Amino acid sequence: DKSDEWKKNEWNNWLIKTEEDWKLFNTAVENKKNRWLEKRDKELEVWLMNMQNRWLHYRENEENEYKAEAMKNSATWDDSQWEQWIKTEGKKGMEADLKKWLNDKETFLDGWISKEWVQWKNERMLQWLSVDWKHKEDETFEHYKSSKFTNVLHIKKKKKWTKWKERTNKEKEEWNNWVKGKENLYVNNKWDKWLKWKKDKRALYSQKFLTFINKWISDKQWTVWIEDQGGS
Repeated sequence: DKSDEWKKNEWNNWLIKTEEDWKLFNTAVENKKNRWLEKRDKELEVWLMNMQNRWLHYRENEENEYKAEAMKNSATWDDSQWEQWIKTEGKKGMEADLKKWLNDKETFLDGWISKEWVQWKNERMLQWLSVDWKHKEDETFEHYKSSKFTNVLHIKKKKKWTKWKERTNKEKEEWNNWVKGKENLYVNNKWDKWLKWKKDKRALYSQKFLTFINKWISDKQWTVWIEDQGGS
């Protein structure tokens, strides 16, 4: 039925609407990312409260290499050696736990956002490829050499095949260029807000660790660890 020029214009209008629809998708993604980051504020605050409470005790059902490394000296260490340990190895363990918490959240974020983009791109592509006249011409020309060549000699190509191949080639190139202009937002993406959030939380929580360590020392909290482990 329809001419090659009509089919070109149908693609042009479809790409315009796709760019418009992308703006709504991107706004929804940004809103979801911002709300996710807000919820990490709450989760990090809860995480710190739980970690601090865990450092108050060393019950016999706990397996912890850091606490064992200190407690194998618990018969011989004076106060100054407990203080030196918590300020060096104690803080190093708290910093390592926070580092892996942040890496875990970064891993989830990248997988979640990248998969939403993969899904959206494909939903878009399926919408175009399943258009009735588009699916029809693609089935006609992709699978049969009968529709490509004028006769069994397989020399001269049919005019309509050439029109289809040239049109679909250029539209695939346009689509690929459009996708590559947006892909960096979701794939291997550097989210500056998350990077600044990580650096700010590391600095704040490092000082929170030091404040907690000072209280642990002032309360001689290792005496509770010893009693938890059976000591008198």
